[PDB]
Amino acid sequence: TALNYHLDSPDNKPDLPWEFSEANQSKVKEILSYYPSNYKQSAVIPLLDLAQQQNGGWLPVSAMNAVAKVIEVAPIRVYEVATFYSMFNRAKVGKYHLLVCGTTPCMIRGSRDIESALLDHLGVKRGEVTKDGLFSVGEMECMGCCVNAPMITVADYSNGSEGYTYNYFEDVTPEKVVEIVEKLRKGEKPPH
Amino acid sequence: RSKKSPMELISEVPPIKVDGRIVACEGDTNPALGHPIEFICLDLNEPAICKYCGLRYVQDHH
Amino acid sequence: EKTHFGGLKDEDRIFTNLYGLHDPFLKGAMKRGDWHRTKDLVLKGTDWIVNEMKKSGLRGRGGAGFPSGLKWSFMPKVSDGRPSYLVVNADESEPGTCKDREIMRHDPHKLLEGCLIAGVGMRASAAYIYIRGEYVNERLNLEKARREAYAAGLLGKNACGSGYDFEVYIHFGAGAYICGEETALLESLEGKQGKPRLKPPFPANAGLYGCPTTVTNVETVAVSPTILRRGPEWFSSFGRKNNAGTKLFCISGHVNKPCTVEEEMSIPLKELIERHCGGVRGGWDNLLAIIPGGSSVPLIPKNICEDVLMDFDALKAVQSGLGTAAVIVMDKSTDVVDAIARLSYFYKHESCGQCTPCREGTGWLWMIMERMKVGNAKLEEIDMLQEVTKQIEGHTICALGDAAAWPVQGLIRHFRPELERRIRERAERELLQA
Amino acid sequence: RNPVGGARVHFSNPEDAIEVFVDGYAVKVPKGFTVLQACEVAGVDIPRFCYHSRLSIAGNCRMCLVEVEKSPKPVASCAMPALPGMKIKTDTPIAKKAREGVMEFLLMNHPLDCPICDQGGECDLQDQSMAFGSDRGRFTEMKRSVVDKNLGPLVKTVMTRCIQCTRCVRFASEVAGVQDLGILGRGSGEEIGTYVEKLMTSELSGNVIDICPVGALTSKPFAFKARNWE
Amino acid sequence: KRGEIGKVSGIPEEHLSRKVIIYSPARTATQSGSGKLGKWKINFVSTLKWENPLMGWTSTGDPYANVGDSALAFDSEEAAKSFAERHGWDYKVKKPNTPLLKVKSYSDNFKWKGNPQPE
Amino acid sequence: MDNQFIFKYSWETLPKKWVKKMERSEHGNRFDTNTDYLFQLLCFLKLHTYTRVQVLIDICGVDYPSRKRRFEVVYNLLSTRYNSRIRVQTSAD
Ligand SMILES: Cc1cc2nc3c(=O)[nH]c(=O)nc-3n(C[C@H](O)[C@H](O)[C@H](O)COP(=O)(O)O)c2cc1C
Ligand code: SF4
Ligand code: SF4
Ligand code: SF4
Ligand code: FES
Ligand code: FES
Ligand SMILES: [Zn+2]
Repeated sequence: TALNYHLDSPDNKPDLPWEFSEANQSKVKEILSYYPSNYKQSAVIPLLDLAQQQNGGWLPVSAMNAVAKVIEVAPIRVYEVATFYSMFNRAKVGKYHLLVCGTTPCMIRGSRDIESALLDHLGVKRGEVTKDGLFSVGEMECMGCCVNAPMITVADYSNGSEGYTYNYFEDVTPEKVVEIVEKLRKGEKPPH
Repeated sequence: RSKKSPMELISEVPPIKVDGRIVACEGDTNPALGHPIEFICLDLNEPAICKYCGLRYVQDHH
Repeated sequence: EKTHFGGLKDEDRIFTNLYGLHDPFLKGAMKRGDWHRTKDLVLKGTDWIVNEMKKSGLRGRGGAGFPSGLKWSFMPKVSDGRPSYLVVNADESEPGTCKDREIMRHDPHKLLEGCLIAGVGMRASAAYIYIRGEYVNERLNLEKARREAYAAGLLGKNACGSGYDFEVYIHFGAGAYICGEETALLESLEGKQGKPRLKPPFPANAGLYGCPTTVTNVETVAVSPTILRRGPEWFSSFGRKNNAGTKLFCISGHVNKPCTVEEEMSIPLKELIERHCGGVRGGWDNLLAIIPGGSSVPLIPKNICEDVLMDFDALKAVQSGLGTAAVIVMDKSTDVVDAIARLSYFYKHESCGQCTPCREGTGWLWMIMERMKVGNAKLEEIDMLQEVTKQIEGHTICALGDAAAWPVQGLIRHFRPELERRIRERAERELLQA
Repeated sequence: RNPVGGARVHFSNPEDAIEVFVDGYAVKVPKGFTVLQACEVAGVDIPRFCYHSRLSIAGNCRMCLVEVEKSPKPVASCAMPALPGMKIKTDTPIAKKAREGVMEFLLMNHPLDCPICDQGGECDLQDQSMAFGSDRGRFTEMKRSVVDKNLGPLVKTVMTRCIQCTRCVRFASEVAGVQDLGILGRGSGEEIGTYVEKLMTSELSGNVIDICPVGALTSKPFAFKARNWE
Repeated sequence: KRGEIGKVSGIPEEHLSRKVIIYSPARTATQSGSGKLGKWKINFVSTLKWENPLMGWTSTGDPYANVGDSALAFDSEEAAKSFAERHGWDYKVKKPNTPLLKVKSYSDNFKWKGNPQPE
Repeated sequence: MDNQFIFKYSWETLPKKWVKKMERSEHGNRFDTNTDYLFQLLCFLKLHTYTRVQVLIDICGVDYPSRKRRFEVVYNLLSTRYNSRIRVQTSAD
């Protein structure tokens, strides 16, 4: 469910107040320091990624306005950036965002086999969170030489901007992927 | 009956149920005897009204 | 030699620690020959570096093929108030290629040295490295290496003990293939959508922040320091005329134990396939097809992949150039139409939809080839596909449109009879069942 | 020849006037004056969809392509600056097949709602399609569609019939002075809108009606009232 | 002045004293093409057009309601002026407004935007 | 006779002062002459042996309200014997 319009929802609406955390404020200043003062708009990508990490994996309309105020641009110029790049979710995602098999360098080896197991182990369609806001399934892009056709990808949004982690796992198996899901259920992380 | 103008007569037809993001409306079942084909993106929760016929299409799923 | 340009001695390789057998931080790089009296290397001035790069004949990697000396010489010699920048295209998109993430995972200090050398050879006040968004661990490791170099006085004000100043910043994308383009890179780094700009305003005159800049591949700058230290003449020995050097090959596909070794430039394809990465699965007898380099180039069939040299010009004469140098072989056990259809879908997915021919033409290509994947099309649709690809090619803003038209043309030119076979057999089935 | 539309060329520097061959007829134009403007001076009218003389130059829609003797690829005449001694070619098979090829792509996803388009009689898309286009039509598969989002009481929008020429975006960003309209999305399926419920609240906000070539943005008070010919 | 041709034209004499306007119609804003420019027309002001009180049809009593539009187009201002002068009409020439071509460059989109000086 | 043969012969045979303007095309051979030489030109075309124009098809008229000679009368002619069609037009006021 990838849309280019809001249709204000009680979960995300412009009137809600969104502010950067005090720990993240130093990171915000460090990010802004990397570019000239007049060209503050350049920090839009790092600022948006940091805001997505802090919230818990999704980017509401209020965070976009907060970033726009931080870099002092019109909020539409941040909506365009957020919509263009396939890394800002803009839709609520559980603490963990599972990513599913990739493109044709990998689909030659049989990428599209491991897709249904993740869905029916949790009983949620793609882009839909489980009953509790922990797991979700989305699409990914291969990093490069994808020799192991079944790969999975996780994003640690549970801790927030501090414990954020983006790991890629190779040689995934239908029972192995269930093992990783169960391992992430309790809280401990799998080895990559 | 003739007391019902098409304005208030086309609104009594229930919206069509269809799966998918878009649907093609041709008017009559024969394409040559209908209107030009009109693909409408029925993504909003309100039914999407064809501009030629006035028929309303809504998404059964979700 | 000249009779065969195949095989390194494992001591002439310049990308040591490529397999991650040792520490990639400052200590390991220092013990491996990095930051070796670089102040002496940079004190000869900008002109000497440019002349040495011109002498070495270092063809620009990343698929461009433009000589690095000519590209570096394009930067202005005098600063008219506008400082000059340097952007390293570390965005390793176009999957099937994993050389850049391996370079930045194991040799970050080599990249920092290369960018500093480039910023000495081009009058750049600061340099930006644009890491692909998916490379989070790689970005963190390279940030740690960058701050290690900063703590050692290797960067910042008074870099390497000389009067030259260099600031190296880190920028990361958010998952867009088009961001890897030369200009969409600058557009994204400027804080807006990554959509390429028109060419006549060249980056040498108006690039990053409206200031002159030069975009070079991370692989091309990583070999910059070792070329100067080991000597430009040594580098020119590996390969053939005007296109000599060493190229990284990310072999993959239907082969056993695919390697990512670095070898000579004009490596024969047969030797490369059958020497390092075992052999093609099922033996060389099947060898249905092979893509030399990245997927943005036309396909080469079985007949003409023999006795072919993995050079820019040698491959270009075959109407299939060399891009990122990551071959994908296909055995006869798999069909070629499905792979090209999925490739066309990938190109449709990542197109930034700016100019009309790429925004609509890629979708049309995907639709037509999805239709013919099951053969549900007329026989004349092949000429229609050829005309559509011709219309797309050459009328776009950037080279992604050509990069999406080329695979279809390659499939049509070399593997046409499969299309007629599928269409005819589906027609026979249709007439047989009512 | 005389300039098309009676356009006046202001030579701020009499010494600097590069001479170019638009189609074999040499004309003199000052520094700048991108290839499109040079042809405009020489009385040659070139198709255009994204180029407005009042806004910033953008290179999309690839419709003003021409052929230059020293150019491998056809160049975007609306963006490439003039250079001394160019041999431009407009009525050439390359520069023509370019135009039909581009306009086929423009029309492949356009909706079939001409009889109900409020800009039926004055649409640049169909007027140029009649002249600079192929009559056959090849596309047969399913087109795309975009839902219509309300903005303003006086700007009726049907974004299904919107070629992404970004002319409205540039107008709102530069001339109007209020940044509410932008381009959203990537690839085939990018939309243009405010991304929120806001409406265009600007004093000179009704000029997006005329500046948009196709009938995507049309005035709401004049909805279906009359055709241009009457 | 010099209404001899007007006298011999045979048209009702009361229509020889009409005030007319001579102009070149400008390019429409809704279109970008300039294929309808450079042609001059005489504009008889056919203001009076009431509404038929049977079906709402637009009635008129002015013989010159659409002459200047449907026909009678001149290739130059001098021809139209001479025509109105020959037919003895009190013409009033309105000069057209022409666009002024200015130096426009693609690179002007991407300016240095100065130096981040304190302010 | 062939259309180009009429062109060549008539242009060579005719007195030079009679024809101000003359045109050759597939649409039709045209002789634009002055207003006072029209009678003489028609008489020559009617009686000459090679160009025996015996029947006059029609006398047309075109109004050009943008030139000094506003009207233009067109004489369509036909040579039954030689199976040719010539057109003579002049300017009026
Ligand atoms: C659509 C497109 C995508 C590209 N992606 C990459 C990329 O991911 N990595 C890369 O190094 N070059 C990529 N390039 C080539 C760039 O132009 C190149 O990075 C830049 O020109 C520097 O080339 P050089 O190393 O020869 O100097 C891409 C080019 C195009 C047209
Ligand atoms: S060709 Fe495709 S990728 Fe390149 S600018 Fe145009 S739309 Fe974008
Ligand atoms: S915008 Fe033009 S082409 Fe499109 S429907 Fe309206 S009149 Fe037809
Ligand atoms: S809405 Fe109109 S002006 Fe804006 S991009 Fe679409 S066609 Fe162009
Ligand atoms: S992209 Fe999925 S296996 Fe590589
Ligand atoms: S009008 Fe020039 S590229 Fe669109
Ligand atoms: Zn309908």
